[PDB]
Amino acid sequence: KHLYSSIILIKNSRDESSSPYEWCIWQLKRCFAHQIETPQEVIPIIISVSSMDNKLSSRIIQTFCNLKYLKLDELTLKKVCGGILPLWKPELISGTREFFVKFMASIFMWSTRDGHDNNCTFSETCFYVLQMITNWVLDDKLIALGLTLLHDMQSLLTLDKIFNNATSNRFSTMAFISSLDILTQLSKQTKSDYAIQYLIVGPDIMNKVFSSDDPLLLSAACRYLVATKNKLMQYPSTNKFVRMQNQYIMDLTNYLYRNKVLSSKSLFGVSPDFFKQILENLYIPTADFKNAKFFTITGIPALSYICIIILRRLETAENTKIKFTSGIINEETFNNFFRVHHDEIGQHGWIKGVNNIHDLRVKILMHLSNTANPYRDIAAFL
Amino acid sequence: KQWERIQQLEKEHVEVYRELLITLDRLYLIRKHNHAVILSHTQQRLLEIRHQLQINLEKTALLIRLLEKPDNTNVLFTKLQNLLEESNSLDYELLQSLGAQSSLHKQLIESRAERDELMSKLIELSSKFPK
Amino acid sequence: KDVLDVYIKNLENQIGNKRYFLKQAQGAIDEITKRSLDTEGKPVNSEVFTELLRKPMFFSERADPIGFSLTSNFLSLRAQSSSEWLSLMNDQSVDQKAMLLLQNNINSDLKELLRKLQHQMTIM
Repeated sequence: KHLYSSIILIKNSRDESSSPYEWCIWQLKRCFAHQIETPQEVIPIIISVSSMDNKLSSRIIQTFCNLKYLKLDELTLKKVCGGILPLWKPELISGTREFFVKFMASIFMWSTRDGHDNNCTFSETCFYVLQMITNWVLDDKLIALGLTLLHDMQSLLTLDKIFNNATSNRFSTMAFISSLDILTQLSKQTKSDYAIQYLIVGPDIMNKVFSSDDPLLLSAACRYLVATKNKLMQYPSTNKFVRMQNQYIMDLTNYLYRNKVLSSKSLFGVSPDFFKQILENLYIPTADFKNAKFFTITGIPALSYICIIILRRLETAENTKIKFTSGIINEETFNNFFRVHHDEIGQHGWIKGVNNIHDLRVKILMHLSNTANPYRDIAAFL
Repeated sequence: KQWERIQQLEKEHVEVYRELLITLDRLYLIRKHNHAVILSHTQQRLLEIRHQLQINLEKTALLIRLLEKPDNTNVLFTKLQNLLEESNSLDYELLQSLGAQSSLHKQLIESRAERDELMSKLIELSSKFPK
Repeated sequence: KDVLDVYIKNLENQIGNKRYFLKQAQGAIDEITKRSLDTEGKPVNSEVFTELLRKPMFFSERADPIGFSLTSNFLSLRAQSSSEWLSLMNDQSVDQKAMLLLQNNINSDLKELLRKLQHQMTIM
């Protein structure tokens, strides 16, 4: 009952106009034009009959793409590209890089211009091609295609009608963390057979992402360096290509723990006199104002919200004592309140953080790390 | 009731800020040279990360002068406390969903590496089949 | 119920001021364009453009509804988009777990099929 869509295939041979191969592609040319019934119970038959039938799955891609059918429905080619695209192989090895780039540029010029609302039209197709790239890189003989399509895939994701703080919609950022952990799963794996050029994103399309506002892709960019620190130690780092991630580690450490961020050198490359001429026009004019302000934004260690929501839960589940009296910690609010305001009264009702701030970050930095729930974000010192 | 006015006037305000902070910086390069305004994607990024970083630095001029003193400002404290308590889906209900989808994909390609070689070997026991 | 009624006008004044700054600056965009219509202008060379990444522009002026502005247009859209992206990812995971059964029962039937056909091959 569910095999005679396979023995009818095996009966004569493959790779010719048999019964099912004509049928499914005629159903695809029928489903885009809205005259047939809605395809929610037709496309499961399609995704069943077109799983790994390579002589057929190399034929829907060259037909139902590149905007010639995309403007008709688009609510179902996304589902087709969720189906066939995670299961594909190339055999025209030279005629693919000149096809997916054109295809997704033609996605992008229609994705973010008309409608003016990214209602799940671009980035899921990027996530599906990015899922395909796992299937490509897992085999051999064509990873040189994969780690050449991946870099301009990331250089097409980081155009700034998608990624930044006016409107975000998140569909850039987790597609990007998939796009980076596929590379780090390539990184941790054994049997090195590639040059270093394939696996470092470079300061034009990673220095913009690392300065974002969501915590978890900053954790993914941390996970990159904490795993690509392996296998780049073997290459001689005497100024060939490893200078780029020396720059990236020596401003991430200068950003999140080593608070020397003001009078240092060009940290992202912005020549930090920009900071001396942007800090000096903002308010709350108290004394500790240079080192307090520019340390974090929306979620990691000092100036955040995730710090105090982990610290207040941390001390309400160890010693139920005097609760915290304000919002976000700093260098000055914690000092000038909980040293000269609860010196004797409320002295030993704390988490044995006997010093000031320099040990207050550590008694949550050894809480994000060991308990494996929230993130794994440990590129502070190392 | 009286928050959708805030949201729509808000989005218009952010868009006007975003456009002005680009055009008012291209005007400098107009006035400095004579005509001389093209720049490619090598140095477009260096002009763009700065306008990322400046608006991100203006972001932290609230979490030091508005959310230290725990007031009860109706428009400006309780909405910020109800709404910046959100983005609580960042952990397991969204991060390891991205793990589980790959953990499903790995089994789905493993269940095709069998079937492809299976049919490519099952061909050779059907043409060998005499008449 | 009245603090927000003042916050409305504090928003209106500064959004009008930013509109007027944008109109004046955009009217002064094409000032030195009419002197010699070239409209390509390649040299933006590094000796003078590196100066531009050292001085900002358009500071705030303490009335500041640009402060609260950036959060209620970011942390509403982030939460809303997450609560849609979970729905789409769970839909795809449900449909692929539906497909694993329907094409893992096939890999048994074909193995036991080619076993019996190899038996008929051996008996000829």
